[PDB]
Amino acid sequence: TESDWGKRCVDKFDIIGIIGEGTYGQVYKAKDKDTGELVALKKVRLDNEKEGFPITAIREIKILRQLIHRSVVNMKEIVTDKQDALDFKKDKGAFYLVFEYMDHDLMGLLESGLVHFSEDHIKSFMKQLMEGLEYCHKKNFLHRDIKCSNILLNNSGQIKLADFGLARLYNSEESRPYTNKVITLWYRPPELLLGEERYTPAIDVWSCGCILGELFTKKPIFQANLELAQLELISRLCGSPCPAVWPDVIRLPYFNTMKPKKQYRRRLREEFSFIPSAALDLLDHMLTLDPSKRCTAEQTLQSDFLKDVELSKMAPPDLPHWQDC
Amino acid sequence: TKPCWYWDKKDLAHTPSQLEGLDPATEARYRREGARFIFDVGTRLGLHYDTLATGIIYFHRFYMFHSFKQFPRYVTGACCLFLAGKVEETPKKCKDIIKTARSLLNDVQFGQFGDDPKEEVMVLERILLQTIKFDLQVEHPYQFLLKYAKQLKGDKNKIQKLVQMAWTFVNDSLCTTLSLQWEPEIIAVAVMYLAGRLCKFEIQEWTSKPMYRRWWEQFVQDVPVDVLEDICHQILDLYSQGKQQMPH
Amino acid sequence: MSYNYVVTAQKPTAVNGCVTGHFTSAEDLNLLIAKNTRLEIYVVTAEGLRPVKEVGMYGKIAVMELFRPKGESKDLLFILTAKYNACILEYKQSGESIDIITRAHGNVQDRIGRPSETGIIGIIDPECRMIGLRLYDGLFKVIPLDRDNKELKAFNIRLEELHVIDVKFLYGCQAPTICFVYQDPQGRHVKTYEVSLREKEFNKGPWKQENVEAEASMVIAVPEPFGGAIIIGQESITYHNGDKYLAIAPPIIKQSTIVCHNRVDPNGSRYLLGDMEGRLFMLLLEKEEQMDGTVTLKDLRVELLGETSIAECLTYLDNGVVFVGSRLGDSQLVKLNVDSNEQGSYVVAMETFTNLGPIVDMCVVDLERQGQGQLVTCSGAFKEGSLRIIRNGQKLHIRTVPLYESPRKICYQEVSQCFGVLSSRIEVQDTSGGTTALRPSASTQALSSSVSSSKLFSSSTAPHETSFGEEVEVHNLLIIDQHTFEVLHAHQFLQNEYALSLVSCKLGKDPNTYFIVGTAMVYPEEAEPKQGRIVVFQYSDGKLQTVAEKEVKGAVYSMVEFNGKLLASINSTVRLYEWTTEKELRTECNHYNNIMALYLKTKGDFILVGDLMRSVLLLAYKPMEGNFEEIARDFNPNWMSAVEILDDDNFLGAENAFNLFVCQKDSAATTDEERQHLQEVGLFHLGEFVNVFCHGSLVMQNLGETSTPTQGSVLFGTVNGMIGLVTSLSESWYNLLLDMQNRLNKVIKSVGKIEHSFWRSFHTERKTEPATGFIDGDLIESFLDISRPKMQEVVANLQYDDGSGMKREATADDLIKVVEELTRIH
Ligand SMILES: CC[C@H](CO)Nc1nc(NCCCc2ccccc2)c2ncn(C(C)C)c2n1
Repeated sequence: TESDWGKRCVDKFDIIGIIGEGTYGQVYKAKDKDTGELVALKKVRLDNEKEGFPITAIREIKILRQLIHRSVVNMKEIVTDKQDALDFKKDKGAFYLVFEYMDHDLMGLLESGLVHFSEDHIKSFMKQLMEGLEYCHKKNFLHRDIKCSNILLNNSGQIKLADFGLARLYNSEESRPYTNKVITLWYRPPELLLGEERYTPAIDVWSCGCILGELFTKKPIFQANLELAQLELISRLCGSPCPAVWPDVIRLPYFNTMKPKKQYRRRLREEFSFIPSAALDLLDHMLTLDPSKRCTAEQTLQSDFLKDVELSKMAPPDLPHWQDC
Repeated sequence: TKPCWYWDKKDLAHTPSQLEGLDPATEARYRREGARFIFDVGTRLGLHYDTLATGIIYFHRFYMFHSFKQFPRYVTGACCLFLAGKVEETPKKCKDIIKTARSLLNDVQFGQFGDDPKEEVMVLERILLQTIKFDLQVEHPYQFLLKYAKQLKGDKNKIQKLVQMAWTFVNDSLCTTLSLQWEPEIIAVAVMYLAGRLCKFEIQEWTSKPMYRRWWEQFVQDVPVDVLEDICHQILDLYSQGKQQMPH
Repeated sequence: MSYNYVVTAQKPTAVNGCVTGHFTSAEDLNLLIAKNTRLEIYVVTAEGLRPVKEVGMYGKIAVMELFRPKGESKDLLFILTAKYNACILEYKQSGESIDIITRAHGNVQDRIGRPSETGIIGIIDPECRMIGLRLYDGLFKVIPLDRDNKELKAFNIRLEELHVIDVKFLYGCQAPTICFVYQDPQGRHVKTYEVSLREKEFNKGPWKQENVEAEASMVIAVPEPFGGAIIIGQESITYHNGDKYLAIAPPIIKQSTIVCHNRVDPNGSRYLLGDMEGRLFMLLLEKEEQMDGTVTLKDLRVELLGETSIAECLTYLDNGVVFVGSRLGDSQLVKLNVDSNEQGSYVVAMETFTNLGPIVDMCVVDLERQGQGQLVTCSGAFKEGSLRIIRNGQKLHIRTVPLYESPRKICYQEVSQCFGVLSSRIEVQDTSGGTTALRPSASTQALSSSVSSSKLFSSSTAPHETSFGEEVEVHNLLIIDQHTFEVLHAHQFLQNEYALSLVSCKLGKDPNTYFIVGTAMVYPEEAEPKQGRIVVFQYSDGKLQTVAEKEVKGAVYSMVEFNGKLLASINSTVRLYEWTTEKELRTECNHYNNIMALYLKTKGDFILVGDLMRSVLLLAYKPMEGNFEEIARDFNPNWMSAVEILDDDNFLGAENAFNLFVCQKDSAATTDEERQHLQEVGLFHLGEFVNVFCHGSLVMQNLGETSTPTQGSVLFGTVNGMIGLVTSLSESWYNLLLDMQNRLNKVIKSVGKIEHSFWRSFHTERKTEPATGFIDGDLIESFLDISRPKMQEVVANLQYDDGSGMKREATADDLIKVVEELTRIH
C-alpha cells in the first residue's frame, strides 16, 4: 500500500541534479519514472554509524507525517538504495526522504535581486506563511529555524515552509529546558540572543516579522556576525531591552551581560515610514521585544493587512525571466 | 496514507514466531520479558514514561512482522528503546543502553548481544525503521487517562485513587498484546472502567452527564462494553497468573 | 584558495554625466565629464576643450554637481558614489602642481531603506543652503551646507509620495522648494513642498498639484526671470508656475522618447532637448513682458535642430558649441548654426570622441598573422552601433566600422576570410501593414541578401495584433569581410525571431565550415519563449546557404562546440547534438536541472553553465556512457552576466551587481558532498558590467619577451566600454602584491577619502564582503606614479617568500621593475 514506507527503491526516480547541500545529506531533484512527477530526495546517511539515523531527520519524518496544510511541505514517501540481500548487517545503503519539488527559494529569488514584491504579493505571501505557522502552532509545534532559505516559492505563488530539522513540540503548561541558540542569527528573536530557554512559539513570529520587513526593503533587517552586534542592531530599531518594555528581561541569563551601547528608543515606525500603514502595524507587533506582547500567528491573520486577503487570488511574484535575456 | 497498526486476537495465533514453532505461551513470555527489559533499562536511565512505552510499542509491532527465533528479543528491545529515545526527544547514547543492559541481564541473556553489543543494536535500527514503516508518532493510554480524568469533578481523593490504579493498569498492559488490538483511547477508558469496578466507584456521577450510565461514550464513541470487558479480563489475567494482586 | 590579478586595458569610454561651471578657477569655464569611476576636467577655449586634470575615484560616480556657496571664490564639486560615499571636492593648483582637495566626506547610507526605481537623484539648492538626495522610496535626505558639516551629516524627512520620478530644486522661492513628479495609482502628478532646515520637515508648497502626463519623466527648473518648472513627457511638454499652466504637444516629439535636457540661455529663454533617435531640439520660452513691470511666459515652442549621437547628457559650451555626452555611441562636439545648411540642419559635427559603447560581444583574432592578435568588438546600440578593431600598437589603435544597427554576437570564420555578426534593427508598424526602417543600415546595405523561408512555425493559429507606430526588432546574420569590413551578405530571420547565439565550426566528419545561429520566437505575450530554431548555414561563393534546421522548444541562449558536437542551451536545458552523415542535428544527451541556461563554456569534456540565479555548474560529458554528469555547483545564489573557465579547477563569473567571483572544486575527495561543492575562493567588486569573457591578449610577442609572473589571459568587455584582463598568480606572487596593496593604501591619498578596501568589497544590496583572491592591478600599477619618498615608504620592511632567500628585503627600484613587468600584460 501507499503507507508501507522504506521499501520502495530509489530506482523509481531519475535523478536530475543536486539542488542543495542539506544538513544530513544533499538534496537531489528527481523525476518519478512512473508518474513524471518532480520530487526532491533528501538523502539520509546512516552509514556513519556514530549514533544511527540522524535525529534531525527523525524530527522531519515524525512531524511532517502529522502536518497537512497547503503551506507546509509534504513528505510523499521514504525510499532506499538497493539493499543488500539476506545480510542486513552489511547493508550501509541510505534512505531518501521524498518531497514535492519547489521551483525557487525566497533567498534565491531575493539574492538574484530579480523579484519585486507589490503590497498585494506580500499579502498573498505572508497570509500563506502565517496561516501555515498557525497550523503548526495550533498543533503545538515550533519551527525554530524560520529563514529565507527555508521558505519555498513556486511560480504559481504557492508558499510552503520546509526545513523542520530543528522543530520540537511545545506544551505551555510545562516549561521545558530547550537549546537557546536555535534560530539563524539574522532571524533570531531577542530572547534567544539574551539566552532564553523554555522559549515561546513567538520566536517564530519574530523571524516572520524580519521577513515581512525584508520583503518591503529587499534587504535583511538585522545583519550581524556576532550575538552582541545583533542585539545592538535590534536595539537601534526596536529599543533596548529594558525593564519597562520587557518586565522579565531581568530574569534572562545575559541581560546584565549583553548591554547595548545605549538605552535606545524605539524608532521602528520612523525608519519604516515608507511601509503601508496596514503593514507597519503588523511589523511593529511582530517585532515586539517582549514575547508575551508579541502577537500570535492568529492575530496576524486577524489584522487589517492579512485578514481580507482572498487566498484564491494568489498573486505570482514579479519574476523577470526575460530581463537578463 | 497512514498504516493500520491493530490486529484481532485471533490473528496473533498466526504470528511468524508461532508459525516457526513457538508455542503461544512462550511467545507471550518472550513479549513480557522483552517489554519489561525495555521498561527496566529505561527506568534506570531516567527515561520519561512515554519514551518507555514508545519503545515497547515498536517492539510489540516488530514481532508481528518477524520471528523471535531469528531476531533476539533483548537486542530488539534495546534497539527499540534507542530509537524511541530519539523519536520522543529523550535521547540516549547506544553505549549507555548497552551498559545498562549488561547490569540487568545475565551472561546467557547478554549472549544474545554477541561479541559486539553496540553493533548488533545499531545494525538493527535499519530493519526496525522499515518494519514500523516509519510511523514513528505513537499515542499512549496515559494522555487519555489524564485528558478524561480532568473532566471528572468530585471527591479529589477518590478520583486520584482511580487515576493511579488505572495508571498502574496501563503500565501492566504494555507487557501484553493489547497495544496491538485496541487504540490507546480505548485502553485508557478500559483501565478507568476496571479501576472503578474494583473501587466500587460510579464514574458517571463525576461526568457532566451524571444520568448517562455508559460514561465512556462521551470520551470514546462506539465502544461496546464487550471490548472493555475483554481488555479488563486480559489485564487481570496477568495478576492471576503471577503472584501479584490488584493494587487497590 | 585561488590567486588572480585584474587589470584595466582600456578605461571606461562611456559618458555617464557632464556639467559646466567655474571649478578650476573663478575665471575659467570648465566641462567636467564623468565616466564610471573617472572624472575628466576640461577648460573651454576657442578650441573645443583643453584637458587639465583627470582623477580616479574608488566609487561609481552617481551624482556630480557644481555649487558656489557664499564666501567661495569658485565652484565646489559634489560627488556621491553608488555605494553612498559622499564628498565635496576643491581644485587647487600651485604652479605646475595640480591636486584635488577633499573638503568634506562621509557615507550617507541608511540602515533601513528601499532603493528607488528611478535611481539616486541629487540636487542642490539655488542658494546652496542644502543638498537633497533621493536615495530611498518614501524618504528625502538633506545634507545642510553649513561650514561645520565636514562629515556631511544628514537627516531624513518623511515623504508621503513613495514613487518619485524626478525632483529638482526650484528657483525664485522665499524658502527652498522641491518640485517633483510622482506616481500613485491615479496617474502621475507634479507637486511642490518646502524644506525647513530649522524644523527639519516639509511645509506646504508654493503652487498646487496638477495631474500630469502618465509618461512625464523630467523636471526642468526654469530660472528666476520666468520662474516655475517645465515637465517633459513623450507626447507633451508642460510648464507650471503658480496659477499659470502652459502645454505644448508638438507632433514631432511623440516619435522618439526624449532623454536629456540642458539650458542654452542663462535667463532660461532657450533649452536643449535630445531624444534616443539622435534628434536635438530647441525648447524656446517666448517672453511676454507686461506694462506692469512683469515678465511672463507667452507660449512654448519646439524647433528641430539636427542630428547628434544618442545622448545621455547634453552640456552647452559657450559659443554655439554643444557637448554630446553619449553612452550608446561616440561623444561629440557639435555646433549650432543660426543658418541651416542645404539639407535643413543647423548642427554640424566638430570633433568625435571614441566610445567603445556597450560591448555586447567580442572575439580575439590574428588578422595579419602577427601573433599579436586583434580584438573585434560588437559595440554601440541602435544608430550608433558599430564594430571596433582594437590592437595594442602607450595607446591602442582603434578602427571603427559603422553598422547603424545593433550588433549582438560576433564570431570569426577563418576558412571564409570573414566574420559573422548577429544584428538587430528597429522597424515601425506602418500603414501598409508591414514595417518600415527609420534609417538604412548594415542588414539593408548588404551586397547580397536572403530571407528565411522556414515553415517550422508557419502553422501558427496564434494571433498577434499590430498597432501602427509600434516598434519591432528585425534580426539578421551579417557576413563581413575581414579586410574591408564590407557587408558581403545579410540574412534576415523570421518575423519575431530573435538571434541569440552564434558559432563558426566544423561538425562530425563533415569537412564544411558552417555558421550556426540559435534563435527564439519572441512574442510579447510570453514570459519565457517556447519556440526556437538552430539553423546551420554555409557561407560559400558570396551566398549564404541554409544547410539544416532543428526546431527546439525554447530559446537557444548560448551555443558552443563540444569536440565535434553542438552544445546548446534551450532555456533550462543543456543539450549535446551530433552531426550525422545526413547533415542533420541529432540529440545525444540532455541536462535539465537549471532555471535558465544563459551561458555555456567548455574545456575538454568539461562544461561550465551559468544560470540566471543559480551561479555556475561544472558538468562533464562521460563518453563511455553518452550522457552528462553534475561535477559541482556554486550553491550561493548569484545573478550571472558572463562566465569563463580559467583552468581545469578555477572558474570565473561576473554578477549583475558589478562583482566578480572565482569558484574552485573543493579538491577534497573525503566526501562526495565536498566534491560537488564549488566554493567561491575569489570575490571582487569590479565596478563594471561584464558582458563577455574572452581568452586572448593583444600583447605583441616576438618571443624575446620573458614570461611575466602572471599566467593566463582572459579579456572582458563591459557596458561602460571598459576592457580588462584577468590573469592568475602563484601563491608567492599574490602575497607580495597583496601586502604591497595594504602598504600602498596607507600611502596613496584617495579622492573623497574613500577607503580602497571598502570600494573593492563584494557588494550586493543584501551582502557586503571583503575582497579575496584578487589583486587590484590598477592599484599596483600606480606605484610607478607616486613620489619617490612615498616609494621608499611603501617598500620599507617588505619581505619576499618561497624564493632563493626565504625572507628578502625589497628595494624601491626592485618593485619599479616588478610593476613595469606587470604593465606589459596589457
Ligand atoms: C530547504 C531549502 C534548500 C535550499 O534551497 N533545499 C531545497 N530546495 C528546494 N528547491 C530549491 C531549488 C533550487 C535550485 C533549482 C535549480 C537548480 C539548483 C537549485 C526544495 N524543494 C523541495 N525541498 C524539500 C526537500 C525541503 C527543497 N529543498
